[PDB]
Amino acid sequence: LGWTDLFTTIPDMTYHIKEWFDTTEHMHNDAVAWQLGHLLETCFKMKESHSSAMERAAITPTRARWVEDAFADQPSVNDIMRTLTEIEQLPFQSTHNTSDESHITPYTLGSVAAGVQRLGEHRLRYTLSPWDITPPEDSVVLKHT
Amino acid sequence: DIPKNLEGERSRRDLASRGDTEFQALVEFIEGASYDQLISGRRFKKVYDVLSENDDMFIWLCHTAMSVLNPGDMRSRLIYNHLRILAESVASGEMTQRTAFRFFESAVRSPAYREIAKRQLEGGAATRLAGISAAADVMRRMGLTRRPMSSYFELYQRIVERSEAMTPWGFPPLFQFEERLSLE
Amino acid sequence: YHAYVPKGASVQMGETFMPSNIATAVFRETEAAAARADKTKEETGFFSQPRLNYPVSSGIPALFSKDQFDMQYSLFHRDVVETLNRHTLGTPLEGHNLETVIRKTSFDATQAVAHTAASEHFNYCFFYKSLRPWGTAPPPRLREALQLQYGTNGSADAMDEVRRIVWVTAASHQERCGWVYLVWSGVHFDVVEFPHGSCPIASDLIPLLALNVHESAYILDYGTSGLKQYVENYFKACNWPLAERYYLMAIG
Amino acid sequence: DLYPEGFQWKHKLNTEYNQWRSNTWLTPDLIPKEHRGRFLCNFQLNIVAYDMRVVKFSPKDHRQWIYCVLYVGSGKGIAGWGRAVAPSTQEAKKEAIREAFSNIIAVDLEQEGPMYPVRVNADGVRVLLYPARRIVANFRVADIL
Amino acid sequence: SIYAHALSQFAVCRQPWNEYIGLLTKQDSTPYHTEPQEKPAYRGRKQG
Amino acid sequence: YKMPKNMGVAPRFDTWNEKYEPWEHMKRMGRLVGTGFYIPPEWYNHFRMFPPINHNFQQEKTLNPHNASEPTQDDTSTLSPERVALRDELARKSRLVASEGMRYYNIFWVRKPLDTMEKEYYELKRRGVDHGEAIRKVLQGFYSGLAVKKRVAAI
Amino acid sequence: RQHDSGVNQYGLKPTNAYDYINPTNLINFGRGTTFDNLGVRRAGRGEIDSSPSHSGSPVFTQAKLIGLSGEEQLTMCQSETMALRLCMAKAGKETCERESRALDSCLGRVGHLRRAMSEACWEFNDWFIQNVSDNHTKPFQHRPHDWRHFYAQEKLVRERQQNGHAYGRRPKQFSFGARYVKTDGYGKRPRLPYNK
Ligand SMILES: [Mg+2]
Ligand SMILES: [Mg+2]
Ligand SMILES: [Mg+2]
Repeated sequence: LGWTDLFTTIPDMTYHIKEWFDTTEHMHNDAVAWQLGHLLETCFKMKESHSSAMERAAITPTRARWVEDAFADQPSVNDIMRTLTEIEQLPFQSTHNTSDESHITPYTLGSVAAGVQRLGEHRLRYTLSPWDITPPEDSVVLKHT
Repeated sequence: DIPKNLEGERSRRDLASRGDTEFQALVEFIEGASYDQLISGRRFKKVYDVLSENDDMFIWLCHTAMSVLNPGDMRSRLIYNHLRILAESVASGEMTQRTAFRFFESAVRSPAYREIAKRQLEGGAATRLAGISAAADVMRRMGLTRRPMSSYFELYQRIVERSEAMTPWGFPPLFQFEERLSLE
Repeated sequence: YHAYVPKGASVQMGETFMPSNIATAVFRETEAAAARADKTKEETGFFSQPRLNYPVSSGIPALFSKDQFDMQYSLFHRDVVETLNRHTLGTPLEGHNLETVIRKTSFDATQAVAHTAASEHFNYCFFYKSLRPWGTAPPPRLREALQLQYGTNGSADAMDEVRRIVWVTAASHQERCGWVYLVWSGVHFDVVEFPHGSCPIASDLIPLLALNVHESAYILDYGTSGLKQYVENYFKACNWPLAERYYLMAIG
Repeated sequence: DLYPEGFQWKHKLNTEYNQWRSNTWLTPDLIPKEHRGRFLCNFQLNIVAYDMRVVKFSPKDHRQWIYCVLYVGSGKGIAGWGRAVAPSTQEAKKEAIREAFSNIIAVDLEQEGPMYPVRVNADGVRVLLYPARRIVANFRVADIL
Repeated sequence: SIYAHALSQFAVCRQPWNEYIGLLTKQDSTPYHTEPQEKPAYRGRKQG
Repeated sequence: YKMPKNMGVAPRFDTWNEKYEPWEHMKRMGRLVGTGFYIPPEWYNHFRMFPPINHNFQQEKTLNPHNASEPTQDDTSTLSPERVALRDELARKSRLVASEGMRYYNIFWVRKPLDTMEKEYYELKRRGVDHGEAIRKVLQGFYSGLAVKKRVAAI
Repeated sequence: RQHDSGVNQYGLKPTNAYDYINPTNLINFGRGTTFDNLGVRRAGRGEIDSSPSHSGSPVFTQAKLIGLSGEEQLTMCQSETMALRLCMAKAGKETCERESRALDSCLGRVGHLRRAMSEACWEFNDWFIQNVSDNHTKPFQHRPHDWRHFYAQEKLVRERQQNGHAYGRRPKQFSFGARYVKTDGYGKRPRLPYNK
């Protein structure tokens, strides 16, 4: 939307800004213009590290299409509501029902092994593993070690 | 070795009509093959000293090309101007090679430099082409040599010979540059 | 702003003739364009298409429409380069000159793919460098050399004779897949025909002018039968002083 | 202003400015390369001391070398000091002089005297430079200042 | 939270910059990685 | 009493750097030029507006080896040891995968198999494929691609 | 300029106050000395004061390293000469030039091998001088008193164990038969020194 021009992936940008402007020298607005400008160009303006896949986007292009079919140019909220109502009734086989990649809401544990271990602190482990609890068919006479 | 001073008309006349000294030295050495003279080790020494007058300047440049991991992008006008100025200050004796080198590596490049370097380099060693094309470019645009090629050739040659040496691109800090005690 | 404007479109003046609909369509296209630019940036291999020294946004004058030339540049050639890149990586030929790819894949199968692709890439390159948009008049020294060989007792007869012989060689190539060259054997001029997937450098000649006799080249404009007209036009648009300076460098 | 502009006028050469305004232009051997055309000023010379050291070149050979200490100064804010061990008297003089031009220091005279005490030791010599109403010092130290 | 639930479906995960910048094509890459030897340190005023 | 031979001319192993450090010449030349009585050398005309970096300090005054003193001369693997293990192991299982992007010199504007494969390795892992299987699977991917290629070559 | 920064017209350039008072040091060391040989305080090679130094003690064993000319020296062909000696000692009826050929083939190679090793070792002497040697500038590490500080650290320890008292003190040596010749009531084993 061009709300802002500048973007960065650098850890703790704040420190680097500080110590960059410490090495900087004069206060004449030429010097200032260049120093600021160079900082902006090197980090905050996106070149060579960047891709469209990688920026965080809610409105990724199918979503835009849908939005403008829903909310664009509708002169009340009521219009919007019966528009929506009319859209939720479309079958899965209709041309005009378009799919999209949906961002998966992340799980807590992330894997099933984690599920077991997490479950297992609410439980009491057995002293012996399941395959040896049941006595041998032979008889083991217990001696001192 | 008392360097002359510029003076009134005769000295400037003598600067004008000076011509090429590097070729003159060579003629005078060669001329020892004339029937009435001998071949002189002194004439050759004077030849040598005029061929190598710059010499160490080239040497300095080698270090800026090969002795520095990640000296930024050397094509960009900024780092380029750093290099240019320092070179012109190694020539004309305004600075020591040590001081110029320590200047070059400590020159200002770009904010959060290392963290931008993590976006290109693994172990922080850039590629050396930009550096050599730059360091030849400076010597060409500075007027350092009378004949144009010599800059590029010497800088290239001196690198290629060192390529075969054990631990070629590292140097002891004390012997690398001008210091009280030196290498033979 | 040049960087931010996508590859195809032109940057011009607002006449404010835009309805909101197509104004939005444009931004959509631009969005997708950014996407495909991001993927092309990584799909980039070692070799790449040549920058054209002359504007082709309109056709190449007296010769090509926009669509003909652009069907060469941005369809067949760009493909050839894709193949060349795909097969020069994973092999001993990674990251060498166009040459030492042309030259070390010469005359053999099992590198046949690489060689064909490489020599194709060259042929196209040299073809574009061979066309000067409004055409040039062939320079005196080259005119002299050409006279000593082809000229039979007529004024600059060498020019109409060369531009004849080329037509002949082109029509004498039946496949309509390949290249017609004017080259310097090192002892004399002659016009050669190379089949598709062969170049003057593999045969170690020194090329002066290239002509594209691929059917794909003249098919959109001159039709199936229009080759004669095509060549005739090519001489309105060819680049002679190039051929000349290459010739003089070959001699010394 | 930490790094002031200084003198930029290029209408003559450095060597012509130097020639006109400086006595130093007359003695091109006594000056090191980095300073050659650089001074606009006249320098007083003060020979503090002469002395004799024996120099043994071999178990038979013995030479008499002398030892000079002097300091170059110009009341315009620039001085420097040098010493040398040479064969002749003239030699150690010229030597120590180009040594004293190698070591030249400057002082910012905006403040006319130090604004806080400087306590510093040269080798084994403990020195105090402090603010006073006027110049007080041993005669020699006094006109070095 | 009792209900943000409607928001949660068109909600957006946060993008993987760490490994993206890890896997960027680099100009120091090597077929087989070697760790640098150990650099010279300062052993004190007498040793240098 | 016997000493090491050259101790007379032995340099000060802590302080011999000071003399040459860029800041020094910046300050000195700064108050020298300020006089009005010196003609600034041109290096000073330049570094006047690009004064050198602040916090690089030598190893003599700071006694630490681990301190990375230089923004420039620094070398530290960006590769975390896990990554090292992974792409190193990938590359030992096949030399073709390792060599691919860089046979001679590093061709750094082209994507490389080692990276692509690492990418889809992590890809597999987060779909819950285990270590070994993910590795042989990615390797199979590369090999079947290569199979296509060299089939075309033969055809 | 035309030559080094640390050497002027008359000799080494005298920076510290030791050189202004004692300016023999400026130009003299050893027998091997030349005027260009100042500032390089090491002289030529095969020459007096050419020897490179390692932590201050000079390196005089170089040949001994590559196993040319050493008592421990690297030996090329053994199996040969032992085989041939065996033959020579066994009997005189049959004679073997069959072995002597194998053997002198071996030696014939050995020559160029040795020139190779000698060459490489001279390269080592040079590399060493550039990148390792301090040129006799740093204090010896190779004699025990040079490590005195270290030893002190342990004396200190044995003292604090003794209630911070007997420094450099050790247990009195006893007798060969100390334990078994002494009656009850007398110390049969040597005590801590504070425990006298
Ligand atoms: Mg004694
Ligand atoms: Mg002695
Ligand atoms: Mg001796």
